[PDB]
Amino acid sequence: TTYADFIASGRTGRRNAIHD
Amino acid sequence: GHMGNAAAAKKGSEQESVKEFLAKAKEEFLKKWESPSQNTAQLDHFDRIKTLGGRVMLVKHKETGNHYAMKILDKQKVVKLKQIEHTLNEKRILQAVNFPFLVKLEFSFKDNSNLYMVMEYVPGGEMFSHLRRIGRFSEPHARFYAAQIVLTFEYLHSLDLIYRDLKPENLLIDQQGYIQVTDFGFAKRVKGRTWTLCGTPEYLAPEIILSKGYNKAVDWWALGVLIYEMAAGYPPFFADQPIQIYEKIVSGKVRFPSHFSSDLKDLLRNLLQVDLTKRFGNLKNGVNDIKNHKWFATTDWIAIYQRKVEAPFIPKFKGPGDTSNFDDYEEEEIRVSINEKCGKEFTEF
Repeated sequence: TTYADFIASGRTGRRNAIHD
Repeated sequence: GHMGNAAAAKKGSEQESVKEFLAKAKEEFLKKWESPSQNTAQLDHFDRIKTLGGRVMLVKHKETGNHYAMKILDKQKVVKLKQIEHTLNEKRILQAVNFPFLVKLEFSFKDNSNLYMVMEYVPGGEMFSHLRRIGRFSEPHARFYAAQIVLTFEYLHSLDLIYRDLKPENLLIDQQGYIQVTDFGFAKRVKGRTWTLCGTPEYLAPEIILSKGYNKAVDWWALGVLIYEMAAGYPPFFADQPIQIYEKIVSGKVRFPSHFSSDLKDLLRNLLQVDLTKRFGNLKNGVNDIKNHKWFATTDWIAIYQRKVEAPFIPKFKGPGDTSNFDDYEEEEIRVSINEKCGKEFTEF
């Protein structure tokens, strides 16, 4: 499922910004 | 038509009152923008207490007992990361804006090593924590928060400010259950287009990723991402690594949980719209395409602004300087050098 894929993505915690 | 005489006149009047409000708000903003406040306190006025999330820590004002969230910036690191302009700009914005869903700058000052911004302490913690705990918000719950973001962006955009870092991590829940937007590190006053690749991967609009320039409509895309994540529990575009997230964003193929209402799906398809000639918030009717959308039909925009709507969730208030709504972070001592650092670069702070 999409939720399972979300868990597997490793991006369930706080997300950092970028600046390039 | 969709509206009888009474409803049409009421809506027309409401939209004209918005214009009147924003004209006054811009006049007030520009006075403070052009003559910013400076040096309204000093470090020995405060007790250090705990780190809440640059680094932000809880402090207590020694004379009033009031608690605040103090953002501490190391001048040397700021230079090393080419962040001088961002940190000056963030403070300049915070001291000039005024809106009920923006956390307020209460004091600012500097010393030989660091810059300090002392803001309102918002003890209910981040939306992020509450969302991950509950899984997903009901649509009425999500709508209550979304309406505050819509009004906040209507305000900011009228000032030619683009926010550029919407996400649950940057939204704090106050003691009345209302949103407080924090962190203006990537905000920029731009009247036309800008080009910087900045923000958080999941929330970037296609045109930020692509080399083309972009405008305030990237914030309305980000709102679509936020509403989707609030209602689903996960964002519409994710992957293991940012590069793959960008590929999905630029394709723009969005799929929805089966529990999303039809009204919600229609709104999100119009916010998460790759084509700028079609994206809500970017058309002739401006923000009204969003505010008048069926998903917001039950929203009393004035009552939200006046904070008269009952919130769906009130954080547990365990005391004046209680931190039980925040994560724990490693604690650093906050060092101040005997020698002034980078003085010329930070004169305006």
